Amino acid sequence: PELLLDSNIRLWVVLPIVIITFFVGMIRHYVSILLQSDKKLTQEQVSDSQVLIRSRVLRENGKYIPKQSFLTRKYYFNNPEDGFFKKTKRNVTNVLPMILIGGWINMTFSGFVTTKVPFPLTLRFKPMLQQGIELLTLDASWVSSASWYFLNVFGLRSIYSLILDTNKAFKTEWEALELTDHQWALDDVEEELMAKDLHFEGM
Amino acid sequence: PPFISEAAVRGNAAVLDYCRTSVSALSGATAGILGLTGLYGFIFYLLASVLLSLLLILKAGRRWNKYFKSRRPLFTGGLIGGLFTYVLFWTFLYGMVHVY
Amino acid sequence: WEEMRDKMRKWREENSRNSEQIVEVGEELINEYASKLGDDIWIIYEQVMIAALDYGRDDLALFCLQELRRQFPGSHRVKRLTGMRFEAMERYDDAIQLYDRILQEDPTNTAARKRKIAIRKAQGKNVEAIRELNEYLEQFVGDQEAWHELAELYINEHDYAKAAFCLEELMMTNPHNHLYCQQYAEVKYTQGGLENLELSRKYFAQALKLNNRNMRALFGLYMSASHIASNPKASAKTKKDNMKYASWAASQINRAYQFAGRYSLKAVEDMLETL
Amino acid sequence: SLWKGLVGIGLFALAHAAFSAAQHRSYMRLTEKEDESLPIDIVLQTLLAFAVTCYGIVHIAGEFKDMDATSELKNKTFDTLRNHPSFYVFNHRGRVL
Amino acid sequence: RFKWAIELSYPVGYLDKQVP
Repeated sequence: PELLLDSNIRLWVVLPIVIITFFVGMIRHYVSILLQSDKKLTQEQVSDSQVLIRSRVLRENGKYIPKQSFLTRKYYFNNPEDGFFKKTKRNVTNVLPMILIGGWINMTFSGFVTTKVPFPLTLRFKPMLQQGIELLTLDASWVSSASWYFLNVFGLRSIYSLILDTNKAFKTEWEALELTDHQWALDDVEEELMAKDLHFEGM
Repeated sequence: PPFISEAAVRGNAAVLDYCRTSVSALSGATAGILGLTGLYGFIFYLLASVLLSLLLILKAGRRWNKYFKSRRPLFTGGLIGGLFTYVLFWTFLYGMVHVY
Repeated sequence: WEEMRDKMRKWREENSRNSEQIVEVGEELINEYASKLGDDIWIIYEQVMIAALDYGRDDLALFCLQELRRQFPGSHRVKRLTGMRFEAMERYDDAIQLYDRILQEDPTNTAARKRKIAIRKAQGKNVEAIRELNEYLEQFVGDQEAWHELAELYINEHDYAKAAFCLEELMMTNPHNHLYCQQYAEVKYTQGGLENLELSRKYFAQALKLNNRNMRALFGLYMSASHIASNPKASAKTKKDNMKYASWAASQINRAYQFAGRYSLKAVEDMLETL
Repeated sequence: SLWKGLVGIGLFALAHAAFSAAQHRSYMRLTEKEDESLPIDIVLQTLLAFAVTCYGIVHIAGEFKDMDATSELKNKTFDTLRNHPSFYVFNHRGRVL
Repeated sequence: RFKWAIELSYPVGYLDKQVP
């Protein structure tokens, strides 16, 4: 902390770029909201997805119901040529407005020093952290503005959160549903229930 | 337990992150105030993070497993995203108090 | 004071149609507080309109609907609300033209179909409503409300066998609520047949393990077992295990009514002992 | 909502510490000592501010919830479940009134 | 003797065939 720097630097070059990046990271969110579209694609695809999800949940938790019923639907889905799967046949935006602005800055706020980082850095990285200076004697903790900008960028990622084919798919479902066990899995609940007591104390 | 709401889960995760990504910044500003450089600063982060975990355990009375199945998120949690923020507040306060 | 807002929200969330309190609190909150509330009143209008239709007034309906019109000119939901207004005053074909129009300009829009069906059912006809609803379900699966309405309709037509298929489709997913298993057990017990009562006791149980304070499931288990203990078609072991099922359930009911008592105990004990 | 005031008090005190320490630093660079450490008082002040602030922010951060679904089904009955709002019909007794 | 004994008496994916 051996140097004495103009306070006008603090005022007019530091706070501007702890602000700008914050408001730009907000605007990016709001504009992304305003940008995204949404198709009205088709009745066919939506229906097909819905039934595929019915199949998924069948394979997942089809083990709380009578066995014959599970097997009945499994047959309605797998039965040769009746089974449903055997009859139906058919970054950049992030990075770039952040890399274009660092350039503007380093073209604008160039010929001076900004601040100090309290952990010692490596020397080879000097010529790109200062970028205006012609001392080639300072330690590299004394940086230019661009580094402050990028540091702010990476540091304010986590503080916006706090303030805010068809046929093959069908056949794969069919194949993954062929191998399936009912496993009814309800066949001791009676005893388990009447094992210790009934539990209710909120009346 | 067998049947999970899967919404309360994300709520709990969020109310963790809202503590963690704040306390990180706070400790950073603190370190930049009572200026200490290099290694010791990093130590402070770990120490603060540890203290944070303990408070959570004291807010989740009796380890109660109805909220979480395992205490790992309390210790590990979101710990890298806390780092850059600690760094930034450290640097801000150092550059704002000792240099100027 | 804002509690009124949250109560209205509650009634919106867990559908609680009573349309007596609602209209009161609405007309209270439809006033200057509107500008205080901020960009949230519109739902409150869509909610007060229907309860008002339910109360008989029909005068507040057009005020709410015309506010909605002036804010959202080219909407579809307010069109549905106009269809509702029509069918309350018994213009059916007009409403059908309306719904077929806003399905004609938007095929993948459900509410129009689900109002056409309410119309078809309000006439008195059921049998065509059911096939219409199935032709809908033939496309828009994952429509749980529809499955439950279909189950209710099959019940009231005295076909208790396919309602159970719907309840299977409906408690396979979301298998964490007692009510569905309980209603399945009631279906089966009503359907008769030992092969079904064996399931009725099972599901009246599983629907109890989950909540462990329900009462209908308890009497259901007691009655299913007590009736198993007289049907002379099962091996002794069946009857001897159902006897203990029923007796333990009786003990638990005794506990419950004991908690309650702080004259009923007399009648319930009679019911207990008489078998 | 006293915990909010608690947090604002922690913040204010911390800022006071930062101001005191900046001016002390100026004293240092002015008397060209650059040998001594910070007075204890500032340190204690900032540290207690930190601890208090964390203890309050944990409270105001929110509230945990169970991850067992049926917890929120304990209080519920058919009357809510049965309504099916998208299948309503009004040709009933109420229209009398 | 149960005095009050009462006896009251196409959907996609529904068949009655006792399929194994």
